[PDB]
Amino acid sequence: MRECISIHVGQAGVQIGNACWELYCLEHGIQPDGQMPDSFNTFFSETGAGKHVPRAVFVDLEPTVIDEVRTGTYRQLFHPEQLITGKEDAANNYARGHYTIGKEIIDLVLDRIRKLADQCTGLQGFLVFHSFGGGTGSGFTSLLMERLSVDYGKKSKLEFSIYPAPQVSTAVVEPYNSILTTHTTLEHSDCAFMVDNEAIYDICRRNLDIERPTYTNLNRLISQIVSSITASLRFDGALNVDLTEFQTNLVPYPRIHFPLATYAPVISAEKAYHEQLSVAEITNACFEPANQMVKCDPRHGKYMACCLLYRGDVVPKDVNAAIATIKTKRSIQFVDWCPTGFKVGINYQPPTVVPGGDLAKVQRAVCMLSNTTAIAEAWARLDHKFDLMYAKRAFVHWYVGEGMEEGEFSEAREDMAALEKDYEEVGV
Amino acid sequence: NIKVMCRFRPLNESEVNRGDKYIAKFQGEDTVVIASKPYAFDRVFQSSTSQEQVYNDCAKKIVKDVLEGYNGTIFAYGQTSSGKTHTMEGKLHDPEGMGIIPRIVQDIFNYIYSMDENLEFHIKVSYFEIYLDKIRDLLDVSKTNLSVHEDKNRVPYVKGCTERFVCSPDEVMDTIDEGKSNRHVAVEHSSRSHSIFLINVKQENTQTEQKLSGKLYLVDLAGSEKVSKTGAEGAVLDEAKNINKSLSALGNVISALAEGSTYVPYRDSKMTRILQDSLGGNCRTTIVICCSPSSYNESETKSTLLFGQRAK
Amino acid sequence: MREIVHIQAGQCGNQIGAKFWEVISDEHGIDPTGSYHGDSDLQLERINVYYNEAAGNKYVPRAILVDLEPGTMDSVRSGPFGQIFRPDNFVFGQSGAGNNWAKGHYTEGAELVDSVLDVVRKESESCDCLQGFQLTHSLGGGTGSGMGTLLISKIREEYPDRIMNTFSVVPSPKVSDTVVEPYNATLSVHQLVENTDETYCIDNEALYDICFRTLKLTTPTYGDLNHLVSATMSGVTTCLRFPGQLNADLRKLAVNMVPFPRLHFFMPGFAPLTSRGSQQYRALTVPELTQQMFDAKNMMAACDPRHGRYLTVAAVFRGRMSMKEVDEQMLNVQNKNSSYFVEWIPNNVKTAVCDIPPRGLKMSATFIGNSTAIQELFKRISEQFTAMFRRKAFLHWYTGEGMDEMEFTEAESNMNDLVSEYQQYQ
Ligand SMILES: CC(=O)O[C@H]1C(=O)[C@@]2(C)[C@H]([C@H](OC(=O)c3ccccc3)[C@]3(O)C[C@H](OC(=O)[C@H](O)[C@@H](NC(=O)c4ccccc4)c4ccccc4)C(C)=C1C3(C)C)[C@]1(OC(C)=O)CO[C@@H]1C[C@@H]2O
Ligand SMILES: Nc1nc2c(ncn2[C@@H]2O[C@H](COP(=O)(O)OP(=O)(O)OP(=O)(O)O)[C@@H](O)[C@H]2O)c(=O)[nH]1
Ligand SMILES: Nc1nc2c(ncn2[C@@H]2O[C@H](COP(=O)(O)OP(=O)(O)O)[C@@H](O)[C@H]2O)c(=O)[nH]1
Ligand SMILES: Nc1ncnc2c1ncn2[C@@H]1O[C@H](COP(=O)(O)OP(=O)(O)O)[C@@H](O)[C@H]1O
Ligand SMILES: [Mg+2]
Repeated sequence: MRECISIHVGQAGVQIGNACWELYCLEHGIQPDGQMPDSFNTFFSETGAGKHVPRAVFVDLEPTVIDEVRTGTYRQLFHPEQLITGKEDAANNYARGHYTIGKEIIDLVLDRIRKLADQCTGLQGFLVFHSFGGGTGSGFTSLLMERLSVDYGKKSKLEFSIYPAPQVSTAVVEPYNSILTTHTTLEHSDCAFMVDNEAIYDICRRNLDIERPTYTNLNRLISQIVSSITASLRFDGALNVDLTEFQTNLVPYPRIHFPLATYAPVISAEKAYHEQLSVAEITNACFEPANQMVKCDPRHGKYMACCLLYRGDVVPKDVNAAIATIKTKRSIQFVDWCPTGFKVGINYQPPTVVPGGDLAKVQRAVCMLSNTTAIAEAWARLDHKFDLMYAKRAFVHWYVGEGMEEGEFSEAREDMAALEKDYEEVGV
Repeated sequence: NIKVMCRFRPLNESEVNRGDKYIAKFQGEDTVVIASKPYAFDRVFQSSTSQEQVYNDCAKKIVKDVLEGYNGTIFAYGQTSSGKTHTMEGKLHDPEGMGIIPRIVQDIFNYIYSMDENLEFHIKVSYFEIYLDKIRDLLDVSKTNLSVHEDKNRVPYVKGCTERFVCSPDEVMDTIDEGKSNRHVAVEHSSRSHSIFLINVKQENTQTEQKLSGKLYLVDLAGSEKVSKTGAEGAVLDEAKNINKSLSALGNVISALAEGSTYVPYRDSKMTRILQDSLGGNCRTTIVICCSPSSYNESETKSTLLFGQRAK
Repeated sequence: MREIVHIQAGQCGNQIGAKFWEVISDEHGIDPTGSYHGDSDLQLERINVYYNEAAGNKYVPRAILVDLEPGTMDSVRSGPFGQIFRPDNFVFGQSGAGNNWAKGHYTEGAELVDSVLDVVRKESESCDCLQGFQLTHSLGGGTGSGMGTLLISKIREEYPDRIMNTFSVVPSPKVSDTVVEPYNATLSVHQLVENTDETYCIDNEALYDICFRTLKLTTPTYGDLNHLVSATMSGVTTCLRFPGQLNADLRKLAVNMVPFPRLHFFMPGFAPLTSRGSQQYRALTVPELTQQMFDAKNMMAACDPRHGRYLTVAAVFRGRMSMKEVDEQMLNVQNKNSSYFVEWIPNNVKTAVCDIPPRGLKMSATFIGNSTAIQELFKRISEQFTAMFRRKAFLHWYTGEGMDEMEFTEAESNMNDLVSEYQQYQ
């Protein structure tokens, strides 16, 4: 069988998981109490009396959001030992989430992960949701990833992270945490997907015609992306592609594994009509520079490999026609050493509409995952922010006050510079 | 001005059989490169350098300035089994392998033996350590929570610290031994606390009726420890946190002094507060960092080199 | 689960704390008798932060009141909310401080600090996981300044890894009631700059000006000032007891707001603030709150933010609101006023949003600022201290309790060094 394990660490990860599990329960027809009135074994497991239990682990060092989960509308779904909670939060400190407070619940979460893995026959990989910038999402994720790499090793690990925006920001010590966690994520992960809140805000403003978006809409969009990725494992259709095929068609070199995602068509109910929304139109809209979920225009770079994941009513002839039209264009530039850089996947299961949502019931949707050389601009901006704040050594005494030396910052900066250099040199 | 000196030690017999290899590469006499990354300093010593060269090139001018009524300060930072004790104390009587402190007392005493008869000298010695940000007295175990104040000339000092006179190098060595016999040492001989040693020399001309006071400071900096790679619990974790914070504060103070900033954060930690008189202005200070070139100790060597480079 | 121990020292501290406890009890829905008469589960969900359980559904505050005179104690005990405190938590002497820092800190406070520390220790051992300590006092008085400083030193010795935040009322230039205020203020700052994690500076002149201009009050009294201070105190720590989209702890605020260890002096704020008969003509949205918060006539410290630049600004929103609006407002505030913010720190503003507004409001926001304009306050205090110290005026009272001039000299040097630190980044 084909199963995956989901880990949500930090507040952002927990809320993304709330949205994702609501979406999964809606898709597979499972009520919040776990009773449904074989396409579900991927994310759930039976108990012998009709109850279905998710394969998820919720971890946070602060008891606030998890307590909201335990008393919410999905209180009867999760196993009470999966929701794990500490005493005091990381307070936006990498060291506190790494060691000082980390070595109090790490054994518990490792035991829970072992218990979930011992009950699954054909494990496919892990799905980690966290946010860069926070103490927990940058420090506790590193420790857990290191332990999993030591223990399991050969199993794939996919990450879905929130990257700091160019201008919009929330904390003041975000660059430090982001630099440390992106130093950690190059050694242990396998395919890291990054998004930022500003691009999704702009997408909601222009496409969805909503002027005051909140976190719920962003979480719903990310959940739709993840569901589109996992639909191939869950359902059936022509040209199905699983995780290992994704990685062997998307990652040319070992360290070039940082794609950026895009979804289409994100349309409202008022614009659901009055529009054709054929295969060609949806495919073309995905290459626009204003629909990317990362603040970086693809025009200032070259693509390497892109995988198209159609779902709904799609015929391969239309896909080939759209691919030819995309290839004949000039503003979209591929590298010379990749004569064929398209991976096509189709599924028969149309997207599902959540009640009280901003999306419309469409007959077909696409999800393109491509890794271009235009992803280094965000890293350059964040590194410039980091060095500007680190020249004066501000907010440093908080980090060294938890047993963390001063060499880690320089080492992580060197690693990020090396990664940017690798991307630039492979682009040419 | 601030001077940084780096010393390297040879591969001993107890570790040569394991097949370790050198990592350090030398260019000229002021650059040492590890993994194709330069680290420029004021002077880099090699394995063959004896103790006499180190003393003549690192501490002689500071000793000379003290005897004329100025102030000096010598630090010492390194990891365990990196050469710290060999370059600081060593064998206490060998005329070739003795450390820096025996040569310091020898030079400071050979001048008192040769300066006329109309000058009167006194020697004062103090020995206090910093542990968990609380000053203790190594020469009097009764005192445990001493404090720091300022006199009229806003020149800081330590209140209540034991101060005894000496008359010969034997007395200085004996009080050094007695003080060291009470310092905090973990389970091979790793120090868990910073140590400060003061040698006060004051002179009064009987004829000219002019008074000159001079202070020499010897500081043994404890080693920074990366907690994530060890597994510290309880008291060890607190000691590591305090050591790291104090070293970071000292580095910040030295960097601010070197860069010529208008404001120098002298009041961020106890150690920089005490040495406020003998750090800036017309004061000469030198820092000696001891490193190990074996591949088994690359990470700690890099950390020590980075701490040295932070000063600049 | 992240409990807070509350200590009130002196008359001003006691009255501010009484108003604060009335406000908190109203927010959580607790009758003066100590019972629960609320209407929501979120009120009782996190009640252990400020209250202790008792037999038969009763809640007692974790508050300790200390004074050297029995007047404020039985003035508080006769108030509307005097039946709520534990009678064993009252600790007092008989001989007053007499507006003498030396007396309260050396002679009569040393004969009472043991009992206060005993009750503090007893209160702090019933907590599952401590978070920090709260102190309310006034720097210009005798018992408040000295007693609070001594308690702070003792607690920082006993508990060295806990948050310590104090809400200290600062002497004002054009409003004064004591002739020896600068001495007390300097001797208190000399210790607050060392033994505190984050202190909030408040003065009566700014509160009077707010009441006169913004609220259009005719005859303000001390009740309104205490009420404003209590409102900002309650708004500081709203994320420790209510859910929200973004949660910020006290240690989170300390990490984000304090670049270097000494610079931990803040000027609080609040919004919205309007007058009766003028609320129907104003729309309440995020832009209005943002505009009001960053106004020079809304801070509770008698300093002009225009004569300086901010280092870090923390804005805690309460209510239902969009995150994009908050982010865009906090970005365009810095973009429009780039000359009022430090250039080498990107994103000077931190946003925390909670979804439980205060009763009777749709939206509320608290403002915490760390600006270099706070230097002029210490400048005035040091100038007055120098004026009164050359002639040794009113000095034999302090030296008559066991002090020395060296304490005054060291305190002045420390305050001057703090002023030099704040000016450097301008
Ligand atoms: C019809 C209506 O909306 O009336 C408002 C009101 O008119 C105004 C003017 C209120 C009013 O406040 C004052 O006039 C005031 C008096 C003394 C000190 C400070 C303020 C109000 O009294 C105060 C009251 O505040 C609350 O209810 C909050 O929960 C507040 N509560 C208390 O301070 C409190 C008072 C008495 C007993 C127990 C609690 C609070 C604020 C922060 C944290 C916790 C609680 C409100 C909204 C109003 C009135 C009633 C007129 C204002 O104050 C507050 C704190 O909201 C003054 O400027 C604001 C803007 C409000 O719109
Ligand atoms: N999409 C989304 N992003 C969020 C959400 N909450 C916070 N973020 C982002 O996450 C970053 C802040 O990190 P958090 O996840 O809140 O912090 P944390 O991981 O809980 O760590 P601590 O609270 O410090 O222990 C900022 O960039 C926020 O914009 C959310 O609910 N949804
Ligand atoms: N807000 C407020 N301030 C007060 C109150 N009582 C005194 N003050 C101020 O506190 C300072 C005097 O100190 P005080 O507390 O009375 O002296 P103490 O009793 O010895 O601590 C002056 O600046 C007063 O304006 C009060 O009830 N409320
Ligand atoms: N520069 C050097 N040249 C030769 N031998 C050295 C040198 N530095 C140290 N050693 C050798 O190292 C041994 C122990 O080093 P030590 O000073 O005890 O380090 P630590 O005190 O940190 O344990 C000594 O026996 C000494 O012979
Ligand atoms: Mg959190």
